[PDB]
Amino acid sequence: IWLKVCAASDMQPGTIRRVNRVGAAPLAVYRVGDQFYATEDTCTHGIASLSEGTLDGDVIECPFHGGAFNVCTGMPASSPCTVPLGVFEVEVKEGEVYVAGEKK
Amino acid sequence: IWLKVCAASDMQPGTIRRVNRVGAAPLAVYRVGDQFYATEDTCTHGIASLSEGTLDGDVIECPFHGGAFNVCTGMPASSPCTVPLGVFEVEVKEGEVYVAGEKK
Amino acid sequence: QIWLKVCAASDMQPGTIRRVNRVGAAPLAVYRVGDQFYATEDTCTHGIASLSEGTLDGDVIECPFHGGAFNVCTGMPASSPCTVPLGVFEVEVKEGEVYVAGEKKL
Amino acid sequence: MANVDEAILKRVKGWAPYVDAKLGFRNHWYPVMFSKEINEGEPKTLKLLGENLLVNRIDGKLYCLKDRCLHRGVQLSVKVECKTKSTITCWYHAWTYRWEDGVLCDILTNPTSAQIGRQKLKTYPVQEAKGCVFIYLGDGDPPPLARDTPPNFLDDDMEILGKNQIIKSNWRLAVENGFDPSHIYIHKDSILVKDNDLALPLGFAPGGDRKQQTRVVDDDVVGRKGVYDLIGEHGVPVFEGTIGGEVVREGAYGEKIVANDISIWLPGVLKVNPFPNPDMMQFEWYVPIDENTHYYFQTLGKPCANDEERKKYEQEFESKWKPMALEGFNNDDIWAREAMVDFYADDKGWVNEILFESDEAIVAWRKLASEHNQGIQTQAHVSGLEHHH
Amino acid sequence: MANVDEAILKRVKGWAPYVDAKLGFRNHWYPVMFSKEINEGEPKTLKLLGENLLVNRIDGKLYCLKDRCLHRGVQLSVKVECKTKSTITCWYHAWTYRWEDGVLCDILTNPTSAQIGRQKLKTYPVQEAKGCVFIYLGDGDPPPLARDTPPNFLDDDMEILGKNQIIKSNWRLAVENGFDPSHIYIHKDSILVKDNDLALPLGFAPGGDRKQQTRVVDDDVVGRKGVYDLIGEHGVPVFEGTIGGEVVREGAYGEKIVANDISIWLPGVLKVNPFPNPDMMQFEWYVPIDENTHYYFQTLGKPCANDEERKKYEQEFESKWKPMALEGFNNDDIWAREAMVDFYADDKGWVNEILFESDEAIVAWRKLASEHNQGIQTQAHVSGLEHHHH
Amino acid sequence: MANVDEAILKRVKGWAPYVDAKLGFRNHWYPVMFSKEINEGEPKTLKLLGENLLVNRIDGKLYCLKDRCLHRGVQLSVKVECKTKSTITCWYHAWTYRWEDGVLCDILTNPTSAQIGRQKLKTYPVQEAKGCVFIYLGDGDPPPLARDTPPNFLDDDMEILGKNQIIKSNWRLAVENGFDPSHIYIHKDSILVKDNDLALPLGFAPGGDRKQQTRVVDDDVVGRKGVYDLIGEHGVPVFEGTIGGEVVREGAYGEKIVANDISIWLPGVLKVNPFPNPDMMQFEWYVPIDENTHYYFQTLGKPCANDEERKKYEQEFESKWKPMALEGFNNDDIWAREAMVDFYADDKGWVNEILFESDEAIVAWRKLASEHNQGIQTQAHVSGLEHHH
Ligand code: FES
Ligand code: FES
Ligand code: FES
Ligand code: FES
Ligand code: FES
Ligand code: FES
Ligand SMILES: [Fe+2]
Ligand SMILES: [Fe+2]
Ligand SMILES: [Fe+2]
Repeated sequence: IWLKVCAASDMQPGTIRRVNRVGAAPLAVYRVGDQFYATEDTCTHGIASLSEGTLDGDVIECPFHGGAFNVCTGMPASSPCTVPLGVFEVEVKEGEVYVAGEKK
Repeated sequence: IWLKVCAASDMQPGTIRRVNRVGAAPLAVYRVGDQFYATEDTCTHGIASLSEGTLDGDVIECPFHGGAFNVCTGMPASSPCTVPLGVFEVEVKEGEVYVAGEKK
Repeated sequence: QIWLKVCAASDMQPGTIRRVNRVGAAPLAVYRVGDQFYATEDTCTHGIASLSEGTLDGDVIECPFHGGAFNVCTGMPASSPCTVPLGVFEVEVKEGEVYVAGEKKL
Repeated sequence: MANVDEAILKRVKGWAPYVDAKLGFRNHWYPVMFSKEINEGEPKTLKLLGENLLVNRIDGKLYCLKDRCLHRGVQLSVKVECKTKSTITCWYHAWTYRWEDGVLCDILTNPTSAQIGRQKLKTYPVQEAKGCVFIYLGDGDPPPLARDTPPNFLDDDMEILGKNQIIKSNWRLAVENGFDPSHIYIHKDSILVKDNDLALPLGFAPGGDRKQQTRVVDDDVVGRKGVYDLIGEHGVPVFEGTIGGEVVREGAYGEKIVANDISIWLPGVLKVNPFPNPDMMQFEWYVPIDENTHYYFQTLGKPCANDEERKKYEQEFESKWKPMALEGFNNDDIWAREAMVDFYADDKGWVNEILFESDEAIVAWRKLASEHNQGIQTQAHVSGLEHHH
Repeated sequence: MANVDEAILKRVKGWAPYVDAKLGFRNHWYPVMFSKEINEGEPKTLKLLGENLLVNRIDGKLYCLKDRCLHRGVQLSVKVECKTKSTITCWYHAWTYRWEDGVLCDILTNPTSAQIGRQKLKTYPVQEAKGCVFIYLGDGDPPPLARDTPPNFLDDDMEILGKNQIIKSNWRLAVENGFDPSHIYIHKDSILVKDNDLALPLGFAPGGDRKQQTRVVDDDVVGRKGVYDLIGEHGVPVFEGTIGGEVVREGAYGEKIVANDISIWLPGVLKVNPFPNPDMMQFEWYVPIDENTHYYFQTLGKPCANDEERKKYEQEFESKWKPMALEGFNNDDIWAREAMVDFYADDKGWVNEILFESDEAIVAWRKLASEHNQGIQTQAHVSGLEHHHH
Repeated sequence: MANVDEAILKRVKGWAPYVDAKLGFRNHWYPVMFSKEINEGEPKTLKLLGENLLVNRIDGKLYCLKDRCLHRGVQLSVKVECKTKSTITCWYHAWTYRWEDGVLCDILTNPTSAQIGRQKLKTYPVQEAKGCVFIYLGDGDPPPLARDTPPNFLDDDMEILGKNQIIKSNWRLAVENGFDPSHIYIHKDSILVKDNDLALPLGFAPGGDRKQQTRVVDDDVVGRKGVYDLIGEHGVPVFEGTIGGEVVREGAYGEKIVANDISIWLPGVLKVNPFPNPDMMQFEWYVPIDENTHYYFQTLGKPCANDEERKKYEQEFESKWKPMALEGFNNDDIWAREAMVDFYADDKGWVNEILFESDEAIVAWRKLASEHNQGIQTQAHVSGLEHHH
């Protein structure tokens, strides 16, 4: 069920990686420091890709209108975003990053 | 004639005390440092009670529009006030505060 | 008329301006920046103001009418609304006397 | 929140929120039209608290959606396209919304769009009562309509009839004029005074203490918040007007005693009882449309026990009360409000006004409104709330 | 007194106060109407320096009260209620004021109010002279009217006639246009030129030095402060306008010599002598109404020794002078003023204008006005002065 | 720069320059009128990018001078005085300028003035091509006109006919509407559809990835910069519009296939090909007049080899294409643009808009415009550039 995304070392701190899933909406995996988080990639306010946004701490800023989300809770951090982002649990085992197959 | 307000002890410096008089308009007693002063309680710019205002040094600020008066002279200190306030003589005999029956 | 006698170099303090009137011609302005001397037309190119009545900040003269400014060395505009460059006049000191050219450079 | 210069709000410590509420109070019910004005499947437009809204009646029930497409922000009403009974489709790119919950249920120009079912157009509760349409311009589950209506307006036997129109003045100027004890002076020559033989003083000389001049109601069985004008309980009615000791005017010495029970209630509705006749009551709202205008929603209520009395009342309303009272009496209130616009337009009147005794009623209202309103409508509510982390 | 961007004021070091005086100068007399326009017991409204005022005539004397009730700030004029000869009662809550001192003497809605006798509505001095109504828009006892009038306007024998109207431009643009030596060019086709056989150049080629271009008056015994335009004393008048050396326009070669003595005086009144005829004078004010408008108060003076001459003067004024001069000549000044509105509307024109020689007269005026005005009217004066005496 | 609140510009990181360009882009050619509209010695006034301009034809050639005297800043056009063929004299103090270079060559009111020959009124390059008058609202030597025109507009045999008018909306709203793939929905009832037997979908269901939705052109030889709308190359056109799965509207099933080649180019000109007929092309500009208005400069081009064909095309244009297409089809675009004014008027729409898939085209345009525009027109350009040493 879990999706093996990449090696933890494949991501530099403060970067975002888009994860495409055939037959499903893409996800965004964020590396904040040495921690990893995951959410749907599409901003809930439009069609922007959050993986192309700006990560400030644990808050992702959308590249389109400056809306923002806390990548840990998925809750909006800045307007105009109002709809919470879907969140996916992430697990790092033996240096490999895995993301839950289903939102939760 | 002279009316008994309170004991100098009952008032901390920088505080105000309203003096309701039977069959007459109210007065306001102010303790500036270790000196006591008195004026009409009603702001000359309207119907506000200066006793509900804020004292800064020897200047009382009206709570309704922010006008102000010098409590020693009764002269306007801040707009929109323009009409001087009525001042009443105060006397501290035996650590007790008394206010004159009529304005000086 | 090639070289016009202005004054003794000693007569000008650093950072001052002196107006040089000329019969039949427009007045000039001589500036002393440090121990060096420069000159331009006295009339601001943006209007009818007299630059010798303005304020000299280093090598930049500010017009007293609208705040426009020029670089006294090149005559080029330094601040809006000025846009037309000033004519620059060569200045030389001979025997302690300041002389300004009667014709602008170039 | 933040609608007026901070320097001004800092000065009016007694009622800063009220002075800041130029656009009205959010999270309250407001009447905007009469039930008979909106028919089945015929959407109607209106602006309330600065927001453009659309109201529709479907299967007899009213629904309200914000009249602004989520996509490019155009008003859906520019070209209404209700393609199915339960939805409305934007004329631009066909984004389709359900009247019931505002959900974006379809997009004709792209049925595969990921936005479908992931966005929602703002909706507001709508309730009809006494032939009036009330909209809860607020967020979350609404409180009972009774909280925002004066006592007795919703009484079972109370027959309500009225009129509504748009007036060019901020809503607060309207409220204050209505609750102003001394403004009665402007009505001295009203046709109603003579034609309905009303006793009407020019004003009142206050008596007792200022605390007794009004009575604030901080809570009702339904959460109502209001103020009663009690200037007449210890005051002396002034019937003769004098200048330098000489009589220059007289009040009306009619036999009918009216308006001895006046109260103002949040969000801004006045109750005058009895008026314009000893057996009637007047309830009027001053509804904020935008910072410069309001709906003057007038209603006259009379208890009716049967259909015979209701029919009779309606006849009397149309032939007498509407033209003689609602128009003949209140028309002077309209230009009075308009006359106060300039002084308060720059927000400076809130600092420079010189109040006198009868204004204790207005001050009580300003404080009550400041302490118990359910929210300050801001321009950001109109364009879209903003917060930058 | 902060009416303009501080960055702009810092730039115009020669006349900053003037640029800041968008609302006009307080503490000066200003004409607002003619005496015959205000009748006994009939209050009239008007706006001066941004303030709404009411003027009334009682027993023949004029009185001026601010047209804004102290209570809720409504204009008393919305519904005028003068219930006794000496008072006016606000139509709203009946606060009553005395015309003579503005004192709140009664309140019909509450004759027991503590405000009675304690509050006072603003009053302004009013004086009638030469059939004109002047209001002292200022505080404290007023100075003599002569201080704010041009020389000879108040001469016993000087018969004054004129017209007044509201023009859409800031008062300063009107003043500068009027005192502008080179603007004479816009009058080259005026019917007055041909119809009154005037000699009128197209412009002037200045002569002499800067100081000789004008005469700044600041030592007048009556306190008058103004500037005389002396461009014609050393200048060569232009009668043949050329382009590329080729003549494209000529001035007027009439016999009547006029307008060779022009002067501007605070608070903003122009004197043109002799005009429109060799035996007359023109006096015109540009009175501030608000930042976008002004009264164009025009008057023509002609010495008259008796009722016979005064009647003839009146007939000629009505049949010739008013139509041919005040309108036929000055109408072009009106749209000229309006044409400058946009450039100065954002205050930027005060920085970007490119002046030429004849504007020396305008600069002198700007400096005189900046140094000798009696006060800068501010929006706070209009709404209510604001301060904290610290 | 400094046209929009910095807080807003900081939010739209992907296209801030574009959002800031409320007055348009400086240093680009813009069509403002047709050649036949400006006659010899008959100066005409116009406002472009917020600047008042004067255009005149002398010996057949067009000249453009800023309509604002250097002296006291009045418009020369208030009272035009062209005393000599090569000059114009300000009606106020007679400062005279040459149309050819704007140099102040004379001053009738003072022949001795030191300003003569030392001041210069702003002039702008003007060029006539295809019967259209283009003005280069920029500084320095202008680039070839071809850089600011869509492909084929300047083709040797392309006959251009058109119409121009002033529309009340910011130019960007006009540009986006024109290039908006899904706005085709507003044209479903246009008389052109039925009257010219057009095939016209209601919208599109996109296919493929983002990169495939458009083709950004930044490698054109003449230097033109633009974007092609390729939504139809992988997308399934929508002909049956549904709500809840039920068909409520259908597209047009005409035989004529048109507008399958759509591109937008800087400074803001759209090319639709073929349209309104399989053998024609439409080129339209949305020229900035001021922050609130633009010229809707419409042109239709059709190859013509000689006079007989050109004449035939002209007759068809007047009797059919102009009324049926330019007006009958595009009139809906005009009110659509106007409908977006409010949302974007406070600059907040640039932040609050909720976009969907087809807007990928608009986004590409915003990014291209932001990166390749030749300068942002500012209010300072209008009043006079400012700089402090
Ligand atoms: S698309 Fe992300 S903030 Fe708008
Ligand atoms: S009532 Fe005191 S400042 Fe107004
Ligand atoms: S005259 Fe020097 S800046 Fe204008
Ligand atoms: S603006 Fe309503 S669907 Fe696009
Ligand atoms: S506003 Fe004039 S008496 Fe109240
Ligand atoms: S404003 Fe044009 S010559 Fe003076
Ligand atoms: Fe009333
Ligand atoms: Fe003139
Ligand atoms: Fe279209």
